[PDB]
Amino acid sequence: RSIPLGVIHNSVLQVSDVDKLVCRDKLSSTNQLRSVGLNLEGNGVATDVPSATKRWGFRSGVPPKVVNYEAGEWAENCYNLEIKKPDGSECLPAAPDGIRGFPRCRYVHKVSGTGPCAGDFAFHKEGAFFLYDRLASTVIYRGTTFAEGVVAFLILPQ
Amino acid sequence: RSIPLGVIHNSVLQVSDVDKLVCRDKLSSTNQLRSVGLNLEGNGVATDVPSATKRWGFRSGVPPKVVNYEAGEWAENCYNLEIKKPDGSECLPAAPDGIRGFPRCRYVHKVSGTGPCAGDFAFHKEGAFFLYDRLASTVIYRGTTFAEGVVAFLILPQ
Amino acid sequence: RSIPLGVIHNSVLQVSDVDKLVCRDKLSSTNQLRSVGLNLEGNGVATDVPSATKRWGFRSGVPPKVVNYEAGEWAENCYNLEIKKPDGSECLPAAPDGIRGFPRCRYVHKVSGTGPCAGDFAFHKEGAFFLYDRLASTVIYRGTTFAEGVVAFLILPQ
Amino acid sequence: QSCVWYGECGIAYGDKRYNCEYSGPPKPLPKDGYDLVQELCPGFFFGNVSLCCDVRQLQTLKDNLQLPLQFLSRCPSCFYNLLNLFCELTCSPRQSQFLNVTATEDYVDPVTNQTKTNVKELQYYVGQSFANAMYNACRDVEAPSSNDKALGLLCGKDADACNATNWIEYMFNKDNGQAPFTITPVFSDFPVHGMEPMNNATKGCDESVDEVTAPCSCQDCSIVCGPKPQPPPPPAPWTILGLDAMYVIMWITYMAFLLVFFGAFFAFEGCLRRLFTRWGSFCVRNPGCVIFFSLVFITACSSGLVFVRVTTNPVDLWSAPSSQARLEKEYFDQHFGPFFRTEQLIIRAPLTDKHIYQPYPSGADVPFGPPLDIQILHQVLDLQIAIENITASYDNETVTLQDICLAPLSPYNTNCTILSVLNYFQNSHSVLDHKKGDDFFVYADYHTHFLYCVRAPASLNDTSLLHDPCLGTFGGPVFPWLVLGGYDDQNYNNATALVITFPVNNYYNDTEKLQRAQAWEKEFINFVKNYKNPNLTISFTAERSIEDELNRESDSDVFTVVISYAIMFLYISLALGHMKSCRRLLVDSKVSLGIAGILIVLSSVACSLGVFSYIGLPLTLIVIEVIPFLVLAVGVDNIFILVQAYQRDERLQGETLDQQLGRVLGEVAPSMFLSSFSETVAFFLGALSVMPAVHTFSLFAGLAVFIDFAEDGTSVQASESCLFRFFKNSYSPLLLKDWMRPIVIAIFVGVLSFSIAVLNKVDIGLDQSLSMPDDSYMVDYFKSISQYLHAGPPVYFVLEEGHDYTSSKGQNMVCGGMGCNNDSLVQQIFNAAQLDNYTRIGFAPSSWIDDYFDWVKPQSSCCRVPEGKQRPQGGDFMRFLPMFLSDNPNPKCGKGGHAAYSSAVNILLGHGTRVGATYFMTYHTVLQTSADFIDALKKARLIASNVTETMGINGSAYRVFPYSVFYVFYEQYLTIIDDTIFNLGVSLGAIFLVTMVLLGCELWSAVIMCATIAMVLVNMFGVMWLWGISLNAVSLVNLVMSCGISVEFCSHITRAFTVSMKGSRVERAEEALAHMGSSVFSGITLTKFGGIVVLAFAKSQIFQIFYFRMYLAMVLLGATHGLIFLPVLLSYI
Ligand SMILES: *[C@@H]1O[C@H](CO)[C@@H](O[C@@H]2O[C@H](CO)[C@@H](O[C@@H]3O[C@H](CO[C@H]4O[C@H](CO)[C@@H](O)[C@H](O)[C@@H]4O)[C@@H](O)[C@H](O)[C@@H]3O)[C@H](O)[C@H]2NC(C)=O)[C@H](O)[C@H]1NC(C)=O
Ligand SMILES: *[C@@H]1O[C@H](CO)[C@@H](O[C@@H]2O[C@H](CO)[C@@H](O[C@@H]3O[C@H](CO)[C@@H](O)[C@H](O)[C@@H]3O)[C@H](O)[C@H]2NC(C)=O)[C@H](O)[C@H]1NC(C)=O
Ligand SMILES: *[C@@H]1O[C@H](CO)[C@@H](O[C@@H]2O[C@H](CO)[C@@H](O)[C@H](O)[C@H]2NC(C)=O)[C@H](O)[C@H]1NC(C)=O
Ligand SMILES: *[C@@H]1O[C@H](CO)[C@@H](O[C@@H]2O[C@H](CO)[C@@H](O)[C@H](O)[C@H]2NC(C)=O)[C@H](O)[C@H]1NC(C)=O
Ligand SMILES: *[C@@H]1O[C@H](CO)[C@@H](O[C@@H]2O[C@H](CO)[C@@H](O)[C@H](O)[C@H]2NC(C)=O)[C@H](O)[C@H]1NC(C)=O
Ligand SMILES: *[C@@H]1O[C@H](CO)[C@@H](O[C@@H]2O[C@H](CO)[C@@H](O)[C@H](O)[C@H]2NC(C)=O)[C@H](O)[C@H]1NC(C)=O
Ligand SMILES: *[C@@H]1O[C@H](CO)[C@@H](O)[C@H](O)[C@H]1NC(C)=O
Ligand SMILES: *[C@@H]1O[C@H](CO)[C@@H](O)[C@H](O)[C@H]1NC(C)=O
Ligand SMILES: *[C@@H]1O[C@H](CO)[C@@H](O)[C@H](O)[C@H]1NC(C)=O
Ligand SMILES: *[C@@H]1O[C@H](CO)[C@@H](O)[C@H](O)[C@H]1NC(C)=O
Ligand SMILES: *[C@@H]1O[C@H](CO)[C@@H](O)[C@H](O)[C@H]1NC(C)=O
Ligand SMILES: *[C@@H]1O[C@H](CO)[C@@H](O)[C@H](O)[C@H]1NC(C)=O
Ligand SMILES: *[C@@H]1O[C@H](CO)[C@@H](O)[C@H](O)[C@H]1NC(C)=O
Ligand SMILES: *[C@@H]1O[C@H](CO)[C@@H](O)[C@H](O)[C@H]1NC(C)=O
Repeated sequence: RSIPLGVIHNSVLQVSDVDKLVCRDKLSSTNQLRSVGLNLEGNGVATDVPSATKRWGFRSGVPPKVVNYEAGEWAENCYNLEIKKPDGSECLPAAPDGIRGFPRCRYVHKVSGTGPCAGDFAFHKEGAFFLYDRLASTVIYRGTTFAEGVVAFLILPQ
Repeated sequence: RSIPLGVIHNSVLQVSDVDKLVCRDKLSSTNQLRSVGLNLEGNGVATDVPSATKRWGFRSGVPPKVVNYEAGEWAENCYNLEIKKPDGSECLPAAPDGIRGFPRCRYVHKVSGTGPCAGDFAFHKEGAFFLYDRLASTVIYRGTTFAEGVVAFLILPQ
Repeated sequence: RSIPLGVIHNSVLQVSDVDKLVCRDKLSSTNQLRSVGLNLEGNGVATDVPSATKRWGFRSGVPPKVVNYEAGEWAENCYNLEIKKPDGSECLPAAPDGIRGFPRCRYVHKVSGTGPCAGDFAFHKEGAFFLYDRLASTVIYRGTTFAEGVVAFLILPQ
Repeated sequence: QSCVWYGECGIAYGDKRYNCEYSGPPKPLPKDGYDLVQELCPGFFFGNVSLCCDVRQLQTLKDNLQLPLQFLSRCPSCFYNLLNLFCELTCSPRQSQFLNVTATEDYVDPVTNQTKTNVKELQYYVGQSFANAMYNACRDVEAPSSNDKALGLLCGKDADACNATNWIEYMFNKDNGQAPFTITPVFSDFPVHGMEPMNNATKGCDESVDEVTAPCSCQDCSIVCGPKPQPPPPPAPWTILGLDAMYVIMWITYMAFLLVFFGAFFAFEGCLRRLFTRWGSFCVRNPGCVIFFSLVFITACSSGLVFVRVTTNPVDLWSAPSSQARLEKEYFDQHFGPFFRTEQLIIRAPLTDKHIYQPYPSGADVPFGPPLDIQILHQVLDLQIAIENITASYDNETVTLQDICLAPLSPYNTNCTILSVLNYFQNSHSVLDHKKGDDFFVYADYHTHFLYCVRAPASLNDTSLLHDPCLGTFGGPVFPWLVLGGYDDQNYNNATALVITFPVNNYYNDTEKLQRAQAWEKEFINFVKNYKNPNLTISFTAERSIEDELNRESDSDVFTVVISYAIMFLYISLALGHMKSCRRLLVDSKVSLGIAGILIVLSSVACSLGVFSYIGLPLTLIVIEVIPFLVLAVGVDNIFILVQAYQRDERLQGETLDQQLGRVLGEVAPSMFLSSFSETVAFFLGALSVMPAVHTFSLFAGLAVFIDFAEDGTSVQASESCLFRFFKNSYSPLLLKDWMRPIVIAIFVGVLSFSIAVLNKVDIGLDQSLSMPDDSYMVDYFKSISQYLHAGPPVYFVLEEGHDYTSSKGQNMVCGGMGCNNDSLVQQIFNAAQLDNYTRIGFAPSSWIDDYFDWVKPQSSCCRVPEGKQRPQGGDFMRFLPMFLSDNPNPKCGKGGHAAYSSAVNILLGHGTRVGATYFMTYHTVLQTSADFIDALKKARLIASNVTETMGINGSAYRVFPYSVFYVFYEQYLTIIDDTIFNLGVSLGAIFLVTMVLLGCELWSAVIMCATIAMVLVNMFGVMWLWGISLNAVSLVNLVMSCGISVEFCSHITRAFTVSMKGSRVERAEEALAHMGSSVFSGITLTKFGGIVVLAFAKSQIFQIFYFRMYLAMVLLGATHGLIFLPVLLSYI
């Protein structure tokens, strides 16, 4: 029931927390705290949209959640989805105010069409996040470029 | 001009604050801080809607306010109101994003009709809050189940 | 890369920060921290709308930002703008929820018409803020009274 | 008496000063301030003019009046009380009673270091009643052009928040950036701690400030408003006529029934003349030369008199001369001659949408119609500039618009006169493209100026930030009604059409210059016709369109009638002589009548259009009667031939009949000497009638005889057929035609009621060519503007008091006009007026001005005045001085410098008493119909009478004159009622008298023929006012000819039936008509057979589609009645 906090010296990455942070460990400014978004792509992670959707699914009853992150990495593949329900209305919610596309994509799978939309929101089946511009959401937003990813919290040197 | 903070040992509830919190009182984690919502119902508090509305009133010029709370109690009676103005438009504002009905109600007075709506927002005349799902508002939202209540802030043992 | 913090004794305004705050300087409560909005008007500043607009301009690609402030001053001149694009749609965004007009204006230049609107948002060319009711924005909102101004952060005596 | 200040001290802010503290008595104002005090605070201008202000303060007060004037100038009472509030503060010798200094600071003279004291703030005790009355007088004043109250601009808040005391509080607060220092007002009708509030008398907006300053308007005030108009009259009868007809019918029916019941219960002179004729023939029957020789003589007289086929037809002279119509037109000339003509275009933008535009600083939504889109205005300006540049050639010379245009300010300004919305921008693309704006607002553009200029088109300076003039480049204002169409009320912004108007010289007296102008017009019409722009639909005024269309269209149809005329003369040729015996005659007969007519007219000079359809169709009378006399003889055959066989068959039926036919015809065309615009064509034909009569006399008979003695077989058969027909007719009459005869009477009755209970003047509807159509369509669509002038010439003008009285007449005329309306707007005038009496008045209160000589030379300014006391007197009366100055103008004098002159006056030397002729004109739109304009003219005459009837004098001396490009042209459609009644009446007497010149049966013949007069007329009227009919200068002539041919018919049937030797009940009648019936089917039938080719045929215009239309219908009805009428009369007898 506690979010891990990474502590780095020169290159010592020890997964600690304040449930350990030795009385010699120095946190002198809040500027030393950073959150980072890392991408989930590479070998064994399919890139084409038909294979990619297998990692996501529609679900109702679960409210979407957002968390900020301050830095991330260049993504080789990003996604940008637009989906009409069978009756023609919109399947994905509009991007909330201040949520912009993931800012550094080599390539964007930007696609549009219609589908069954069997739920209120599209989630990540592996429990990862959809990374937008320094905001990570549990959910896919309409016409908005994302990378798949996860977040870590760090203490940086002075 | 200061919000009271409740301090509990085993069963000692002393209404203190940090304007007293003895140098032997232990706050070692932010996880020890909890806000709680308690219900205002029982003897002398009428339950039928015509009698219940007497505790509320419409007012303009006052912006609604929301505050979170983390735990509350089962309510015997909840309310869920929908009201058209005489011209047919909506009298109560739609529930803002992320505001859901009070989660534990034995019984919901769920009613709908039309009324005079002589103000922008419906408030509590006794200065209590309308409790929704872990959010307390000064105001009634359309079609959204609430319990009437008040909030306290506590320091829990380690 | 650091926001200045003003420290006052009786009348000693020393622009310090916690990058200096002597080990004899007393911050015993968060109630001692105040943010203040100060107005930019007076000699030289175009008090008339044709001269005043020269300080503002339309720009796209830059997301608006808001910051609160807790106290400000009476303004001799305020502004309240409404602008239609050539095609008749709205040029300025509606005031977001909870953003009300600057509360203390001797006089409001309240004007309406149509204009070229060559950008998504209207900004301050001198890098100042548009002051609303205890919120300062980088941007002009439709039909909402503002004063031009800047913000400071202070530590007040106990 | 004591002051609180005197003179100016230090700077407060900007260019603004505090006054110097001073607590002594008031000081007599130096004489060098007397002009200022008279102008600003005349209430103080008496005695030693002892005041608590100096000249500097008064100058400062004047200089600061600009913004109050900006918004309140239009309502003098409102401005007056405000000025008095400031005068009392600034200058009152009792200041200390109502002012209390509340703050001061030192003033140091920079050179002497002597200290004085700035009055920094003071408190001003203002009457409560004064403040409320000041507000009351101003609260309805409307900003110069704006649905907003002027107080919204002078109160630091909107007008709905402005009150009396907060208005004064605002004006007096230095924070407003105008007041040099703050004055704190205290409002009380009661003394306050010994202070006596300023409670000067005030003027309401419904009151005059003085003798030369009128109350405020309705638009800018409330008190002096209402009431609207309530003089609408509603008439509507007619049912009465229907009832009467019905009643008559019922009566007839009853009579018939009664008749049925009964049947169930039970001359010498003429002879002598004939004999003489016969004798002559017998003599003549001894030589052909004589006859032909006479024909030859006629060949010459006819052709001879036709010398110089100068038979003119143009231009617009048919209303006839003399009388008032012409005399009135001539008069207006000697005073100015031809006011002029206009080439006018209506322009719409069919592919353009309306648009909105907020005008600073209001920001209210103002929609602008399609043609006021900025780009379409630029495109319309290019059209306009191109029109100005059009040239035509005439001989070897070049004709420009500048040679022929009204250029009111020549030579100093050759600028032509173009009434157009583009002249609000001085016909400049750049000027219109301008637009003072920044990153925030557009403060001024092509919209602001427009909304200002429609309210102040003479302005030489927009009040907005543009500061552009409204005045057109020709030196005068362009009134918005005259350049826009299809807008509601006075919301000129909602216009759906632009109107562009170029006045050009009509050159009525100069033939060589008019031809040049007409050459230019032709190029103008061509330019407009071929102008390509999908964004604009352009449609016509010019001159040829109306003159070229009639002369261009009226041609093709000619081939129609011409053809019909040939096919008809062919039959009439085959009929009798068939072979080449009768043909010759006719051709000569028709030629004789036509040729003789032209000759008879050449001896007096004359010509015309319809004068042809009458000449040709009229010739029928000669052929008809001539075609029956020969046919009758053909049916002859007894113990004689040539000798007595010709005199016994000619001087027997041709003597009486012809003798009576010739007279009845000459009486209709002869007495045609009446008063109107048709006597020419008429008489000429009537004269040609006796001629044609005397011609076929021995010419036809002799020729027919001299030569008359397969073809034979054909003739016999025709004769046989005729005989058979006659027999049939007799049989029909034998049975009983009492029932049908009564029915016929009913038809005539119903016709009289239906024809007498309708009517109409005459409109203009030419073929569907193009140009004409455009003008017609545009006029129908447009509205509000486009004009004619009502105009008066007046004499004398020397008695200041009579001029005042004439001005009251003039002002009263402007009222009624701006009131009299119909449907959803006014009909009478327009309307409004700009004589000059107002110009003089303006000058009296105005200044001088600069005149810049052309091409170069030093500036000249010269003038003076004459106030204060004198000012009021000068304006009130005397006029030589004013007149001689006012005629010479071309540069305003005040805030700008433009042109505001005119004309109409022309005295000699400095004899101002001999001034003529002032002329006021209010242009009113109509373009509804021939009856519409005629109705408006009817009203204007009564208007002229009312004005002249109000206050006259001595015998005669000029009067009202309504000269509108529609009068003289419609002036005829006026006395049309008397004409028809008089024209036909004259014929009724000549016919009844003629038919008696050889009979006189009292009621017999008299009634017989007389009955034919009203018998046929009812038919002509019915068809005219009944079905596809009409009426006008022609239709009137049409009715005349109708009565003519009608007389012809009746004449023959009756002159041989009335007599009846062996007399009987109804047997003898059937016998006579028999020998007369054969001819009734010959000429008549044929004549109709010809019209059909003309009527039943086709054409390329409704013009003749009607003229020759009724002809056949009216001519047919008359013919039918001939047989029936006679039969019915015989029965009656
Ligand atoms: C007959 O009509 C003519 C035009 O139809 C009159 O001359 C025209 O005058 C206008 C106004 O100047 C010319 O427009 C141009 O003006 C600019 C400069 O703009 C100035 O505007 C005003 C004064 O003009 C001033 O306040 C500003 O400071 C600017 O200086 C010039 O640069 C152009 O050359 C041009 O003159 C028209 O071009 C001009 N038309 C012609 C055909 O020259 C003329 O005055 C009229 N005649 C009489 C007797 O009134
Ligand atoms: C023709 O011109 C007339 C003006 O005589 C136009 O009437 C105008 O209509 C507008 C609405 O389009 C009125 O403004 C209104 O203001 C209220 C409150 O500010 C607002 O709620 C409305 O939406 C509207 O903007 C304006 O007052 C009114 N002008 C007058 C005369 O009072 C008319 O719309 C034009 N229509 C044609 C002939 O095309
Ligand atoms: C304010 O009212 C006073 C009183 O009526 C005016 O003073 C009079 O002015 C008339 C006109 O010149 C004189 O005949 C009187 O003799 C004046 N009477 C007094 C008592 O002075 C005064 O003119 C008004 N003020 C203004 C600015 O018009
Ligand atoms: C109209 O003018 C009156 C003063 O003559 C203004 O007066 C006061 O009204 C305001 C509210 O608008 C109150 O707060 C003040 O206390 C009032 N003062 C007094 C002495 O009465 C009034 O406000 C003005 N109203 C408008 C629409 O302009
Ligand atoms: C008719 O109107 C159109 C629209 O104003 C004119 O065409 C042009 O419009 C295009 C598209 O907006 C612009 O890019 C051009 O600037 C316009 N043309 C020019 C030459 O500037 C068109 O010219 C008009 N037709 C005529 C005959 O004037
Ligand atoms: C039109 O009149 C306006 C009046 O406001 C003039 O604008 C200013 O007039 C004031 C006089 O009170 C001058 O002191 C200013 O210099 C004028 N403005 C400017 C820009 O100088 C304006 O000059 C007039 N213009 C014309 C062409 O008549
Ligand atoms: C001013 O003139 C008045 C009469 O108009 C006279 O009574 C008074 O004495 C004069 N005062 C002075 C100082 O001239
Ligand atoms: C003027 O009025 C003020 C109060 O507003 C008072 O204090 C002062 O003494 C008065 N002065 C005179 C000369 O009346
Ligand atoms: C008077 O003014 C002069 C400047 O002209 C200055 O030199 C001098 O010091 C001043 N003296 C007084 C009386 O203050
Ligand atoms: C002026 O005000 C009075 C009362 O103060 C009112 O009776 C009158 O109607 C007003 N003037 C107008 C509106 O004509
Ligand atoms: C007509 O023109 C001639 C000169 O060509 C002139 O003498 C005469 O006065 C003019 N007529 C009028 C009515 O002005
Ligand atoms: C006007 O005519 C002149 C002839 O000199 C020509 O040069 C010019 O192009 C024309 N301008 C137009 C077509 O408006
Ligand atoms: C035009 O007329 C002039 C005389 O006015 C003559 O000299 C010239 O040759 C003529 N030119 C033409 C083309 O007729
Ligand atoms: C003409 O004026 C008289 C009064 O002189 C008036 O009675 C009548 O109504 C007016 N008629 C018209 C048509 O103006």
